[PDB]
Amino acid sequence: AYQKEYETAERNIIQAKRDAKAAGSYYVEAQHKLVFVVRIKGINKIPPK
Amino acid sequence: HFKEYQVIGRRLPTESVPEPKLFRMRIFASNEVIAKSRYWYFLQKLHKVKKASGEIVSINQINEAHPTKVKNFGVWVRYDSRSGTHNMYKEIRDVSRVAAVETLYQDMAARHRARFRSIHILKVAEIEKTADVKRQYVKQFLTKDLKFPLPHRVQKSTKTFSYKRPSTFY
Amino acid sequence: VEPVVVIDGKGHLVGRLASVVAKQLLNGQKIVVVRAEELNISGEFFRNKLKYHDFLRKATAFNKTRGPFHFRAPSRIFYKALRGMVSHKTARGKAALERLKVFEGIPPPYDKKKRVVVPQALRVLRLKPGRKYTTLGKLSTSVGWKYEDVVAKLEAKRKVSSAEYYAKKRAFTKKVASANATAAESDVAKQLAALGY
Amino acid sequence: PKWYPSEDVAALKKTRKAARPQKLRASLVPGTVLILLAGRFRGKRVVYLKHLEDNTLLISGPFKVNGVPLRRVNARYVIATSTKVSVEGVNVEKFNVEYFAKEEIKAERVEDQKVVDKALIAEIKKTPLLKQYLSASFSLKNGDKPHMLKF
Amino acid sequence: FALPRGARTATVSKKWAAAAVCEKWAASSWAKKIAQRERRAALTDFERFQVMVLRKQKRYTVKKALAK
Amino acid sequence: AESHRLYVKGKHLSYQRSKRVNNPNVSLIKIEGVATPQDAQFYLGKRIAYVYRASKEVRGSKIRVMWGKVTRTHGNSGVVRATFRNNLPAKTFGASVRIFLYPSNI
RNA sequence: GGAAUACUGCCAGCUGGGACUGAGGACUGCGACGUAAGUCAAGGAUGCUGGCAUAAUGGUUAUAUGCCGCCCGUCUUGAAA
RNA sequence: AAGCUCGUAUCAGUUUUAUGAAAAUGAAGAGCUUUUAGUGGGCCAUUUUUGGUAAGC
RNA sequence: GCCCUGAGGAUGGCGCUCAAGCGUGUUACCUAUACUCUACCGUCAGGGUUGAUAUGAUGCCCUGACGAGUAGGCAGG
Repeated sequence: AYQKEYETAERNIIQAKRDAKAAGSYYVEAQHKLVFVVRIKGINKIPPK
Repeated sequence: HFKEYQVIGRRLPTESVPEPKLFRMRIFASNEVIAKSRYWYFLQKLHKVKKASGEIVSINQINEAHPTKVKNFGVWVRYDSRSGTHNMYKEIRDVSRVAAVETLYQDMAARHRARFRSIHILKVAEIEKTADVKRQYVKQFLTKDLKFPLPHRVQKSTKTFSYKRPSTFY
Repeated sequence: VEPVVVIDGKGHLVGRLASVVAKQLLNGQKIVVVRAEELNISGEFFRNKLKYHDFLRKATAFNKTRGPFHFRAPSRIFYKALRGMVSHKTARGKAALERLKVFEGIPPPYDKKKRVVVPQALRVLRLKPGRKYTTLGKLSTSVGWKYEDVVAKLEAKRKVSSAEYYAKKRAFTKKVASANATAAESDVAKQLAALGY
Repeated sequence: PKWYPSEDVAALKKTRKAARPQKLRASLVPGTVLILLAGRFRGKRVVYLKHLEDNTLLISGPFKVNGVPLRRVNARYVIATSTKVSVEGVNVEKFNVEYFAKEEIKAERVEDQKVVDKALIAEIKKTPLLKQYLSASFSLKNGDKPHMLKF
Repeated sequence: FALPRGARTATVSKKWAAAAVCEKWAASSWAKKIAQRERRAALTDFERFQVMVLRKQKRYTVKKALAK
Repeated sequence: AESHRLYVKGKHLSYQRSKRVNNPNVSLIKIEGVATPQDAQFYLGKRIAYVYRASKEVRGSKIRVMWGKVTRTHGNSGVVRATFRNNLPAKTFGASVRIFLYPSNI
């Protein structure tokens, strides 16, 4: 069910983008909701805040 | 490698102002993130729109119509340096707009020491007919039946020792 | 690749040639440098002459002899240039330097043996066309070298009878090529041609 | 044995490692001419006949050609060449792991070598210069690049 | 070979076929050298032995011819 | 007959080292005829033997051999890292070494 | 008018070359193949081969050499000094 | 360091929100008596300054 | 934009000029006690253990993280 849901969601997104392109109206892309953050600097000389 | 992108923003439409001016411009960048950042910077500078109330309607990549056709490109560039900002115009004989803008950026970083941070691409246009080019170094390649040699070729050596005394003839 | 490599220093850059020779020495390769006087250095002659003076002007006060040593021979200059590129004052560096020999011209028996060149160190391959350059022999003569006349005199003799040796080799190769041609079109020759030979 | 363990020794846990048959490389095919790299017969061109159950290759000189008898050679210490010689006419099923056991040359071994040589000599002579090529040893020369040479 | 300035792919191919530059290229010693190098790189050990035997025979024949 | 070589001669440059620290456990070996890492990839896993003459005779011979293996490529000039059972004396810098074709895959 | 290719991202797609690790110690569990019996790459390696008692191999001293390492303790001054 | 009550709603070198008092992230190692060694040297450096003229100070 | 003037020593030296100098962009590679996986010592925390253990329950084991440091404190030798 989850695989089918993902496939349907991606197909719907692509179809909506294509329809918006064809209709000449701008597409309202969904706002991002998940982000992955990775530390880059070390554990020293970092300001307290 | 540079790429051409199109970005449009309409400052988060609010009540009584639906569908604002919808500022449109073409931005050359190596990736979508850099294109969006440059679009935001241009909006902040030239216009009064900032990312606080801004919105990216859509970002698209534009491919050159004829990637295998030689063209003469006229570029109007406004760049900032140690001195005050000033306008600049240059002519480039390239095949694609992306290559022309890349060569312009390389020349600016080489001659004027201006880098991508303080360079603005106002407009890129194609020169259709001859005698419209205003730069001699571009007219140089427009001469009919242009033939020239390549004296003193820098041949590459794959081994430290060569028992031939190579000649640079071409 | 070769137990000993003879490098023709004529028309070569001192810096690149010395660097490559030192690198090969550190790899355990024996190299012999010839025609040092013909070595070339980039830049106009006056700049090279001025550069030489400022390194010998530092003569030590208390002990000049035990201090800097100023050598005029082109081979000595090349060795000094290459010496700094090697980790001297150490056993590894000292052993490597033993594998290098520098001579003016081509003294025997090297005169009768094949010699090679370094493409990356050629003056006519690296320097931009039309740029000024300096000759090591002329600089050495200006700074005190007194053997340029004899070096040229006995190098001219080196070309003498070596032109004759090459003429004899050409005559022999004429007959060799004739024998190869008359031996062509045979079954063995046809098979060799088919097999890439 | 009847003797109970006189000291406490922990038994081994049930191991799970099946003895799958060797997955020989494609280049190694019966009848292919092989080149020995290490051993008493290093650098001696030999022929490939059969794959033994002990993950070793049964190779014959043949003995009458270069003196190499029926021997067991590891695959990893052999170079496989594109050249091949017919082997369907040579009987090799008799040889096995127990055949090479060592419990003044065994008479049966000599007879088997003679039979193999007789069977394979016709196939070797089927192509010109094949016997001479097998007899000649293999060695490297200046300018030879194994990573560039084709075998 | 002659070629109009800024010719397209079709015209370039047509002119290439008409000029028959390929035939001239093969006849030149440069293309022959390339082909010989490729063939040598494609040689096999048995082919190398055959080449050695043929070279020995050719050398014997040449030496017999020489000094006569 | 003329030649019995079945190995590719090489040179031992130096141990894997930084600007001021060296790791003798890893040795850098230069292989003749190798100029790029792709070419050196074929030599990975090949046995490396260093042959030298010893003053004393121990096993009826005056030659003592130290064995090793090729681990991975090093740099862009074809240099390949190698690890031996016992590290090299560090006096062999530039010494000739032998690389065999076994274990072979071709 | 029509496909192909470049680029991006996916493959619970396939398959070679190289290096280190073999940790646990009779079964208890999650799993796969198989109608079943049974098998398996499934909570950590097994089988075979070659060297050995005037052994295999290992240990100590200096020299042979790739690199690094300021002379120790207390006390001044925020430190070195 | 020992004791009691305990794991929470005891909190934050964080953010938003609210008023001009409600949520996000993380930690449940948090709360109250007794005493028990040592600790009141300062340097570097941004901003205020204490104000200014060759400068510092 | 670059160059010159414009006021016992060292880009470290060797040295270099389509640079091995300068500016920019892309790949190729080296490493620290830095980071990923695994072998081992110890500390902490949790857990299993007896109609007795196929080794002193102060025993025998499983799980996760951690390990810099002057005076001082605690613990084991």
